[PDB]
Amino acid sequence: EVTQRELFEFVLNDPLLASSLYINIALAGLSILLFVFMTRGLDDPRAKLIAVSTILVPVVSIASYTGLASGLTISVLEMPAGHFAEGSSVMLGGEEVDGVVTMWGRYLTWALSTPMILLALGLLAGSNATKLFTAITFDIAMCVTGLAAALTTSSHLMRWFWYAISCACFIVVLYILLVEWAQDAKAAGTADIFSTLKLLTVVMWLGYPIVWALGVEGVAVLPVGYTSWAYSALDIVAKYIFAFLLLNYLTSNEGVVSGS
Amino acid sequence: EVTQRELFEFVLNDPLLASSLYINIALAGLSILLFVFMTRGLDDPRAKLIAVSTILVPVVSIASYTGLASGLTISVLEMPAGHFAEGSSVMLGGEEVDGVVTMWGRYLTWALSTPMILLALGLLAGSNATKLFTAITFDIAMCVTGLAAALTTSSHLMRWFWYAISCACFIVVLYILLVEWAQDAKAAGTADIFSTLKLLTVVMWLGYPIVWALGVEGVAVLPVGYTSWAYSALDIVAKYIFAFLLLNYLTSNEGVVSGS
Amino acid sequence: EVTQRELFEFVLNDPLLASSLYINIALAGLSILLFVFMTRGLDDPRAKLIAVSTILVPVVSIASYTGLASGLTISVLEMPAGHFAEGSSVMLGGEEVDGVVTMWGRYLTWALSTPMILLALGLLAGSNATKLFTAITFDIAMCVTGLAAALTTSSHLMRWFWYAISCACFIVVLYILLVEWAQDAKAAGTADIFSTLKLLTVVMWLGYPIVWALGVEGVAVLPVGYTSWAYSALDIVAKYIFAFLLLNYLTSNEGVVSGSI
Ligand SMILES: CCCCCCCCCO[C@@H]1O[C@H](CO)[C@@H](O)[C@H](O)[C@H]1O
Ligand SMILES: CCCCCCCCCO[C@@H]1O[C@H](CO)[C@@H](O)[C@H](O)[C@H]1O
Ligand SMILES: CCCCCCCCCO[C@@H]1O[C@H](CO)[C@@H](O)[C@H](O)[C@H]1O
Ligand SMILES: CCCCCCCCCO[C@@H]1O[C@H](CO)[C@@H](O)[C@H](O)[C@H]1O
Ligand SMILES: *C/C=C(C)/C=C/C=C(C)/C=C/C1=C(C)CCCC1(C)C
Ligand SMILES: *C/C=C(C)/C=C/C=C(C)/C=C/C1=C(C)CCCC1(C)C
Ligand SMILES: *C/C=C(C)/C=C/C=C(C)/C=C/C1=C(C)CCCC1(C)C
Repeated sequence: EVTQRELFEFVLNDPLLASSLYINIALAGLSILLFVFMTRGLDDPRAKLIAVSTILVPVVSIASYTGLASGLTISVLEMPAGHFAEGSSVMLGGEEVDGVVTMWGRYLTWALSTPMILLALGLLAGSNATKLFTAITFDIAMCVTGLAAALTTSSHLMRWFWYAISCACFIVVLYILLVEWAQDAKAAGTADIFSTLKLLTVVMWLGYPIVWALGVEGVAVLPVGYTSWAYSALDIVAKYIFAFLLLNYLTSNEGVVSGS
Repeated sequence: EVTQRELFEFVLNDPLLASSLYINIALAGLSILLFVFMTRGLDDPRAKLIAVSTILVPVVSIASYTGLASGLTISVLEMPAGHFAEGSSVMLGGEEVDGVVTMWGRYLTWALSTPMILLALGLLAGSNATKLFTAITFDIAMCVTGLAAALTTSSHLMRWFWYAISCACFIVVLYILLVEWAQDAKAAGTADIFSTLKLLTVVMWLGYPIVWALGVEGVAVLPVGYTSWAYSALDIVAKYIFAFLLLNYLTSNEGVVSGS
Repeated sequence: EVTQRELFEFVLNDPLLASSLYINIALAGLSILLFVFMTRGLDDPRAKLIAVSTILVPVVSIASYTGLASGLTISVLEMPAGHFAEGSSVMLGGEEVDGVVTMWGRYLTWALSTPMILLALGLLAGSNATKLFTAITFDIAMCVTGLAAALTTSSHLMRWFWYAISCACFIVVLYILLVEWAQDAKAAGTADIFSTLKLLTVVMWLGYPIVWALGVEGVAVLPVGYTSWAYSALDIVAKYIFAFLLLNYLTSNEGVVSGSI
């Protein structure tokens, strides 16, 4: 029975963990201010939709990272027989506790933020509703199944079956980004900025399942602290700079996206 | 350790607490039967959409209040060091239990009912998709971060940080109600009814973050039973009477709200 | 003190229970491959929306059934006084545990998939946004209040009160399916197929609250393993075959539903 307080103190006293988390909370807040200021000029409703959708990314990120830092969305789980992190221990409170400190809260960051990124990119590319619906539903399925994998402690094999379903959903999102929206952006007159954001999104997103497989959730070659910093670095690019690049464009081309 | 039945019994056997819960269950139930009856004559689809979104308010309310009354959405939390309610006891059942009875279920009632209130009001004001999206998203963020605040026990200051984040989201919603949709109602031809509903909402909505701060979750000047009734009083106005007013107007201005 | 592993193992070792779960994981997966293959030639965006909504049904189902088989969305609950399943035991890990193995994960399978079934049927019927919004919101309310009913252990009466609220939400869905969309399909040119799929849906959907009342969650004439197969059988028809029938039509009549999103 680990308390939220003990997990909160655990993040603290842990150099890599505390920094990877609190640094994103600060970068998330600064992004919001920068983005709100960068977009005060917008007037086109559609251009503003792309703007707000994008601003929600760091908004979800600051709130979600606070969920982790606070200890609210953190748990200690025991990995099943065969798992490379099975048998691990953690010092919480005044005793050694079996298990791994699991930052499941990240999956909430992803479930709520990724759809916004997709909504922004889809609108930017001039996507019809079918593709937006397809990309977003499967993106959500990808995040939720990823969370289920991280939460499964009954069977090592089951954790990886979850991982495989999540990857299949990932592929659907990738196909829309790489093939469908790439084409739609041409008709939208945003093919250039879309290619840039598209490349950045694909490379960064491909990084998450890699970190998962290598971190404590996977084969654990990366300690709980390094797994967290890997994710945090990826978020900075996939979220904060991605958002800046998109907004930097929008604010100079409000006329191009001003449609229906 | 505390069972659901023990919380269910705690609510009963306590006139204040129970009355603030079972009364809203009955009032909600009656409001549904009344709202459905009231709108049975509607024929326009857009008008019908506003009525259903409004009818969902008391639907979500009766379900959520049942969640609280049954003990399903209630928990016992120990406040952090420095919290005005630290070191409290409850006596769940017949044993003295440390902590405070936390009715976190109210937040779900809010995260699900407020978007419906906003959707109805936005449509009534002739709002475009951009503003509805902005209003609803930040509103949900408001409710979720508010829930996170109540559920945080690791730090006293963390709770207020959540509270601060939620207030920021609250201001975004308020701005759209007061400034944005105020102008939209004009062109939509519902400027006069929106005024009454706008005021009512902004005044009633301001009561929640105030009650929070004064109740057990906040500085704790109001006992658990008084906070409950404070919220229930607010729910009765911001939901039932507010919904009756909106519906009464809608049924009288179906033609106007339909557009063409 | 019941762990996810103990529940995972309880399912395994229980022939009825393991089969009701793993068979659907397999049929859901085969359904997805079959459905993606069937709809490969679609081009119209409205036709494709109907296809994706339908395909999402077995996608949700495979994930959620894995949730159940893994033990992630299963818990042990003790029924309230007067409940026909009160005082039951389950034997987990090694000792006897009071309560009933509660597969609440099924409600998540429902709350996420039923909306897709409705979206697909609504579009097939040429429904306007109002009825679609009304059908989907009350359907979700139906699934959520149902989950609350199963999760309620404090009062036997409260359990059935949640059940009644859920039924009322169900009546809204049924009304839209039987009265509203039945007429819209005529104007959409999809009466024949819609009426068929609507009827198949209504009959199967009616099966769920009946199983709930007869199963371990209700009067318990059906033990845990049997209530599970009752639900798994309903799912096979209401999801996999229903979706297969709907896609069979879609892929031979793209032009009829082509219209515009
Ligand atoms: C309109 C829906 C409102 C639901 C009202 C439910 C109230 C039922 C209370 O029942 C009683 O609860 C006590 C405490 O658990 C038991 O000791 C007692 O034996 C049982 O009879
Ligand atoms: C389609 C989804 C595929 C998942 C199939 C899950 C079945 C794997 C069961 O594994 C076995 O479970 C036993 C009891 O827990 C262990 O004693 C044993 O060592 C382990 O190997
Ligand atoms: C068409 C659906 C009909 C639903 C009928 C539900 C009735 C369930 C009543 O339960 C009983 O209520 C008593 C008084 O509250 C408790 O003392 C007792 O312990 C409890 O078991
Ligand atoms: C649609 C399905 C119909 C729901 C039927 C549920 C009613 C359950 C009745 O149970 C009985 O209630 C008595 C109190 O009233 C208890 O004294 C008795 O021990 C208990 O067995
Ligand atoms: C702000 C967060 C972003 C952009 C997150 C992106 C996350 C993914 C692309 C995650 C994908 C995963 C899989 C495909 C497999 C299983 C594990 C996950 C959840 C890490
Ligand atoms: C039916 C329910 C209604 C109209 C609820 C409204 C709720 C609010 C305006 C809540 C606001 C809050 C904050 C601004 C700060 C933190 C705590 C909350 C959640 C009480
Ligand atoms: C894929 C799943 C399907 C088609 C599920 C359908 C479920 C229902 C129609 C459930 C209805 C219920 C009630 C009306 C009352 C309370 C209990 C439920 C949840 C079983």
